Amino acid sequence: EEEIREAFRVFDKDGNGYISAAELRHVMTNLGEKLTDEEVDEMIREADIDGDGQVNYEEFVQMMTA
Ligand SMILES: CN1CCN(CCCN2c3ccccc3Sc3ccc(C(F)(F)F)cc32)CC1
Ligand SMILES: CN1CCN(CCCN2c3ccccc3Sc3ccc(C(F)(F)F)cc32)CC1
Ligand SMILES: O=C([O-])C(=O)[O-]
Ligand SMILES: [Ca+2]
Ligand SMILES: [Ca+2]
Ligand SMILES: [Cl-]
Repeated sequence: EEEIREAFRVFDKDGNGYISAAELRHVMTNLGEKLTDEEVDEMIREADIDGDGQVNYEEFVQMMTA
C-alpha cells in the first residue's frame, strides 16, 4: 500500500526511518490533536515491537493494518 508509505514519511519528520515520540507529538499537534508525552509514549510502546523506543516502517505497517 502506497498510501501507507506516504503516511510514514509524513510522520517521520527528519526522514531517518524512525518515528520518534517527539515527531509523533508535533505531527498530532499540527493536526490539532494535542497530546502529552505520556500519551504519545504509550502509542509508541504499542507499536514498538523491537523495543528501541521508536516506530520504524516495518512496525508502522503492522500497526496500521492489524
Ligand atoms: C487515522 N486516525 C486514527 C484513529 N482514528 C481516530 C482517533 C482519534 N480521533 C477521534 C477520537 C475521538 C472521537 C473522534 C475522533 S476522530 C478524529 C479526527 C481527527 C483526528 C486528528 F486530527 F487528531 F488526526 C483524530 C481523530 C481516526 C484518525
Ligand atoms: C486500528 N487502526 C490502525 C491503528 N490506529 C492508529 C493508532 C495510533 N495512531 C493514531 C491515533 C490517532 C490519530 C492518528 C493516528 S496515526 C499514528 C501514527 C503513528 C503511530 C505510531 F508511531 F505510534 F506508530 C500511531 C498512530 C487507527 C486504526
Ligand atoms: O490531551 C489530553 O489531555 C488527552 O487526550 O486526554
Ligand atoms: Ca525520525
Ligand atoms: Ca521500534
Ligand atoms: Cl512535556
